[PDB]
Amino acid sequence: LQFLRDTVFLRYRTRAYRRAAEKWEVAEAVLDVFYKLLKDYAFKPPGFSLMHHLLSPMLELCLSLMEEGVTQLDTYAPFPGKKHLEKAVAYCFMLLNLTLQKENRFMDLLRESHLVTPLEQLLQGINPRSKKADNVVNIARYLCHGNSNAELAFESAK
Amino acid sequence: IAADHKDLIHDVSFDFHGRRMATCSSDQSVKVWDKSENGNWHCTASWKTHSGSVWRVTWAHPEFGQVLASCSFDRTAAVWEEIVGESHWVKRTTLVDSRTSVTDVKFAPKHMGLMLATCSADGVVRIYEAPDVMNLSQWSLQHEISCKLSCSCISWNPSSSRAHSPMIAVGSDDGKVQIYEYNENTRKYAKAETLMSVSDPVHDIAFAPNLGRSFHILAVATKDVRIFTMKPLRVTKFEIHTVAQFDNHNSQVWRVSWNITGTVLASSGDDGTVRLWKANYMDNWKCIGVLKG
Amino acid sequence: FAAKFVSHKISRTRWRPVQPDVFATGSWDNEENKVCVWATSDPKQLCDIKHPGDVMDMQFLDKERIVTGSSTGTVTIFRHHENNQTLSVNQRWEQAAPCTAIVCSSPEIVSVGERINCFRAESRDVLRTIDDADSHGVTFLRTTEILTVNSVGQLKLWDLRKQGNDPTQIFSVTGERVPLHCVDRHPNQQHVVATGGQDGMLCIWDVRHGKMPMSLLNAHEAEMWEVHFHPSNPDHLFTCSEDGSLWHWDASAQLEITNLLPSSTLSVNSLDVLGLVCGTDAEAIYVTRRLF
Amino acid sequence: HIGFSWGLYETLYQKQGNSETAARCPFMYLVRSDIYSPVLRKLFNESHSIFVGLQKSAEEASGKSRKAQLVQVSRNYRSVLRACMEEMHTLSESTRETAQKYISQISILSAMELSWNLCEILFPAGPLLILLLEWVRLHHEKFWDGVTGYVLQGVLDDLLKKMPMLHTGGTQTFELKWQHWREECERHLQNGTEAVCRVLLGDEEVLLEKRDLMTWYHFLVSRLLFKHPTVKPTELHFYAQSSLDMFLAPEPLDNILLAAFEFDIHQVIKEFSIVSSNWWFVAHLTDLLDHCQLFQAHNLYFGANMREFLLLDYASGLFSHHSLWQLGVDYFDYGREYLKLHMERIPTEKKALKALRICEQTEQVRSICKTMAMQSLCRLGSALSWSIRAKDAALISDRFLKEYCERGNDLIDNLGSAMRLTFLGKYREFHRMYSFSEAASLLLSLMTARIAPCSFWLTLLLDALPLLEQKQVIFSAEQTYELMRCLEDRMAAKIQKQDSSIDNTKVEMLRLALARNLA
Repeated sequence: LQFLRDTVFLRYRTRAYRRAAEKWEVAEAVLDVFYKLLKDYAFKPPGFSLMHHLLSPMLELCLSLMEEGVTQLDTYAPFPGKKHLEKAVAYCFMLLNLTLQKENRFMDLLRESHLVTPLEQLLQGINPRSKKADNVVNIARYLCHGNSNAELAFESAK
Repeated sequence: IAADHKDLIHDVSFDFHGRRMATCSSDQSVKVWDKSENGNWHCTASWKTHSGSVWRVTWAHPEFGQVLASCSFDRTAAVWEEIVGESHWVKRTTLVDSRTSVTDVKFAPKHMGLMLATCSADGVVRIYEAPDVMNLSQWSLQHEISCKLSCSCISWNPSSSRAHSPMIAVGSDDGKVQIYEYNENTRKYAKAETLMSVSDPVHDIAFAPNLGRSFHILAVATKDVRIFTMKPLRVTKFEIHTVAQFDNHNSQVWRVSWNITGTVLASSGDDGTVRLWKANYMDNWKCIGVLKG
Repeated sequence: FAAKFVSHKISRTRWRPVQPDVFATGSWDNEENKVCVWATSDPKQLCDIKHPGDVMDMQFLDKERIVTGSSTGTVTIFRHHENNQTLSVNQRWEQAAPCTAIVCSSPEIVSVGERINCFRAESRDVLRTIDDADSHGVTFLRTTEILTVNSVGQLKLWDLRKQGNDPTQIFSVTGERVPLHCVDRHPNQQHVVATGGQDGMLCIWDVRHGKMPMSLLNAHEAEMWEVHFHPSNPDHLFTCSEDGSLWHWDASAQLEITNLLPSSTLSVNSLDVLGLVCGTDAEAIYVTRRLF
Repeated sequence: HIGFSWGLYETLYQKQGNSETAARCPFMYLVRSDIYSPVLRKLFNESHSIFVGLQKSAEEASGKSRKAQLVQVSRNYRSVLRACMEEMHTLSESTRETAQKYISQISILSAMELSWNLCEILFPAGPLLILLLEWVRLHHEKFWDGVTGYVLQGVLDDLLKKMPMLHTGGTQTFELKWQHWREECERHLQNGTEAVCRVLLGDEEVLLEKRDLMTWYHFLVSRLLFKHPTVKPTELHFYAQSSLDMFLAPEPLDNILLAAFEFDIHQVIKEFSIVSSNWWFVAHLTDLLDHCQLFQAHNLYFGANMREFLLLDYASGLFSHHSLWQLGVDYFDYGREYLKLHMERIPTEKKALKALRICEQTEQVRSICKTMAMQSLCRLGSALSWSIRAKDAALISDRFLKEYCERGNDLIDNLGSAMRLTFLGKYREFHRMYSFSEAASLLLSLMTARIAPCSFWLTLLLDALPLLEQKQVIFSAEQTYELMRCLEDRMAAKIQKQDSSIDNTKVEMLRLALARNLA
């Protein structure tokens, strides 16, 4: 799990540098992996560590994706790119929503386990980060509203 | 650390960097010291240079290589080159020409090339050149001139050439001073002038680095210290003035030495005191301070 | 950019393996050659290494170990036991002439001279030795290939993987004007490489795309010093020159190069920046720790 | 007996001594440097940095040209110096469990900071007095003094308040109104016929008593603050400090202060010399004074000469810290040849950088570089490469001899270096190996010059002719005869079958030429 996630963020910059079509696909694969991780969500401590990993650079990456989406609405289509890009956007939307309901129960439990302190910091530091920084996601939502293509709009409103 | 010489040490000399020291004694051996980066002088090598006592030593300019010249009562001068691979120093050549015991040997300034002078009981100053830099064994005899008989010391003008002409001071016996220059294309040494008022035996003489000064300075340690100012001006083209005399040693001044810049003079004597000197704004000398032992 | 006088002309600086917060430093050119670990961030001279021998190679051999190469081409490494504040000198080799740069191929600490002595992970015997005289470029283009760059700035891909003692390839400028001071090899792809011209130029390189001189420049003043690059933003980087100078060439930006650093001082030590220094050709004392 | 040698070392020839006490036994003597200490390095380094900053700022400002900015810029530099002094003070007590050293140095630094403050004030008087009081502070009746001291630097109780009001009514005024205000307060005090109330009345006797109990400088500050805030005549104040200080009775420091009050500056310089520190800092101060020497003074012109002497003294002081040496050279411009010579004497990358800097700003340095390359050669290849490169930058013949020897006994490196006649010939030989222009170039290289193996080169040429068939050599056969004659001459100065074979090979080329002629 560590190897793939590390590769994927690096590749996304790597994907962008070479071949827009092939970078996008890698990003879509990463989004799929994230979705799988969400579905999946000693052992409890490992889960807490994973939650901590999920909650600053990773948060920024989602923001970068949102910025790409804001760029995206204006130009391209590119449906195959759009599906993968669209799918990635949907995954980003869903993970925060799916994660948040899970996260509040999850984070408190992690804190209880800590009675670990660093992971708790994620509860503290992670919470501060979440508010954002709101604008970039919001712009993407506005673009989705302008598009009126459906979907994306639900995840944006939720 | 004890020199490691059984008999008395005649001379000590620094290399160009000031990191290395050479010593010679009457035990017939030359020792070379390394100043380690850890600050202790350690001897690099010691070897039996000559059959008879070694009075003087000198280091050539580091452009030519690691060369030390030595001088003995055996009537020879030897040139040595340091071998990095080492027995540390090898004889490049021997100078047999001096018919008598030699008092001193000095390399000339670097601009001139490998050139050295020597002075002996024969009282004949000899200059040797290496005409090929590549052949460090190829030492030709450039010149021979006559002096008088007894004490001797030599000291080249260290002035860089292009700016100045070569000349050399010879101090034998005395209070009498003898000075020599080099001619245009006669290619012979002439007696431009003499240093007068020399007192007792001239134990030592040194020419000072003329860095940033038009005039030249030479100091003699007689059994009095004197400083002379030479000025060329323009047949004849020389003048001397006597800057100062100093007797606060109250005794023989054995060694006179200059700074690298020529800023500081030093003097030592039988009082067992070493005096450092500065030039005033007036160009008079003042004793900065005295070390004792 | 909080400066700090060490009163010690610095030769090395590492954002240590452990952001750029654990500073360590190696101070050459002193009467008992120096290096300090945990200094300073705040005095924190936990391992101000009393040490004979100077710093040619230098590596954080773990987050609790430190590798280095010593002045005469000797070797020097301890294990930075930061808990109990002592250590144990791991590696001490005699005659590996100094070394001219430092490379890595984990964990065989490869390097180059100005002869190659491949020590490695616990390889206290000198295993590989392709003793080829070099007339300072050293890296791992792929394990365990390398490219020796002589002081004609003359790069040549050799190896230690297969047998042999020649090089396999060679990178070269038309005129070989500068000497071997500072080349580049990209973390974006280990077959991507550049260099900095000691006139103030770049010298960008293409491995696959021919072998041409891709991009020179004319921007800096002095010899090529070293380059701060972001350890995760490959593109973000800024340029420098051998007075210790630094021109911010905003390369994640497009030529946006200005008078960057707290400038006009003497030279800078050695480079590691993540989240810092870009050490000059002459390695004097300087500091700033605000690298975000 | 004393033998002294500059590196510095002192040794003793066998003698009775002198003394020797307790004992002297040919003990190694280390003689050297005024400059010392680990922390000393920080302070010296800090001073050098400050000097560099001073050089950096003023020249740039001048480039800007005349402005008040210059008036304020000078004040800023003084403030920076004060900050440096504060840092030095901080360093000291930071000395930990330990001995006693540099405490006097820190006291001297504080005195120098006070002097710099005075100089800035000279370059307003009431503010200066307040600042002086503050500096002195940094270096019941007591409670009343505390209440007053702070104010001056910016029924009984009721009587005291009234006295304070009276004191206030004097500072506000017209100095003529203050004169009358003090008199009335004195009259009120007389009517009163409690000590605190009298102090509140002031006007102005007690302050002198307080000074007697103490300090004269403090008394003077009090006078500037509450009596009349004009500072023009210091004979009376001087007597008070002089007499009050005596009553109070560091003495040397007081004397230095008195000299400063006299205005020096030669006396102040003498005092600094007696202290002996700071030397470089003192020289910098002298330079600043020379820069300031604005007001039409012949002494100042002499003053300028004194300032020029100070820079030379600073240069003499500098010893081996490379940045400091560079700073000294910069100061000198505003030594060059000795610096490079000194570097050569020191005798690698850093040295090369220094040489480059000198070039940017020489022959001796080049010679030193040549000597280092030779030492490296003594590396057996890279030393020649480095030394050869140095020669190119400005031995070359020696390099050619080495390269030619190596090519007879690497090739790619040689080609790169070449990119001279011998090298060209080697290139031609390489071209021939690759497989006529190359062979021609090799022969032209031979006609220009000859080589000792030379025979091998001739054999290679013969092989090339065989490959070619030697149609146009014609000259070469004539050329070959000359070479044979040269060989004979060499033999006279100092394989026969092999020599015959070469002649036979030559004949073949001639035959080929004849065939070409027939064609």
